[PDB]
Amino acid sequence: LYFQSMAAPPQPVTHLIFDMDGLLLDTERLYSVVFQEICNRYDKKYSWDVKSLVMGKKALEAAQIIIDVLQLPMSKEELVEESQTKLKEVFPTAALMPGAEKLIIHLRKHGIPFALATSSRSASFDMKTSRHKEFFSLFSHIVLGDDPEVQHGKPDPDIFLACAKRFSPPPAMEKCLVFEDAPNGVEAALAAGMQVVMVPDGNLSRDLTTKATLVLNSLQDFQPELFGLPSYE
Ligand SMILES: [Cl-]
Ligand SMILES: [Cl-]
Ligand SMILES: [Cl-]
Ligand SMILES: [Cl-]
Ligand SMILES: [K+]
Repeated sequence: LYFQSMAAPPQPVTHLIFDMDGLLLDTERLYSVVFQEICNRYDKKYSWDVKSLVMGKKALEAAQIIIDVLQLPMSKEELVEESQTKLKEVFPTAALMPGAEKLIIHLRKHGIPFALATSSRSASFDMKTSRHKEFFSLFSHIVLGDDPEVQHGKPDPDIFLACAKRFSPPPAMEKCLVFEDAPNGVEAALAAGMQVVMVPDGNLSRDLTTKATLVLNSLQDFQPELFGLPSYE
């Protein structure tokens, strides 16, 4: 097992937090399919560079940027309406990412506590997980993007602080390990005082991956013994 990089020596952890979108489920592929279908109509390419400019943006804000840079003729409100309508139809087809099932089973076997955090709210969470209820029931608890204790989204640490505090009994933040795909979540994890494993899209510039404790090509390359957890049998 090979890593792409390490920012700092791994410290032992007791509790794990997984971001859902992009890391556990292939939702980024679904966004790209849908935006690409729309852009096709205008002979425009929803490219990696364009995606990168709307990473971490709310839907209206992302829509306005796509419209500007691709010179699309619709309003941001119309693009949001169309894309969210199509995403509602494709979300339930979300697939678990490579290595996710293996790692969760391993954590359950060894009684390692783990939980789920996500920027998605209820409606999208329910659609995206609709065919994976058994897998999602394995997590200790789930914190959604609309959670009462989350005042601010990523890159603010709130989502991961709330997630750590919901464990009974709660650990020290420093004993928690976050799994993320996106730079906004890496920054949030670090600002929460936690270590972070990043599994970024292979197109993401390496300059945006430099802060994460550990960067991997796939969750399949995760070696739990680097953070003081039991190694795979
Ligand atoms: Cl692309
Ligand atoms: Cl939004
Ligand atoms: Cl949402
Ligand atoms: Cl916010
Ligand atoms: K994410």
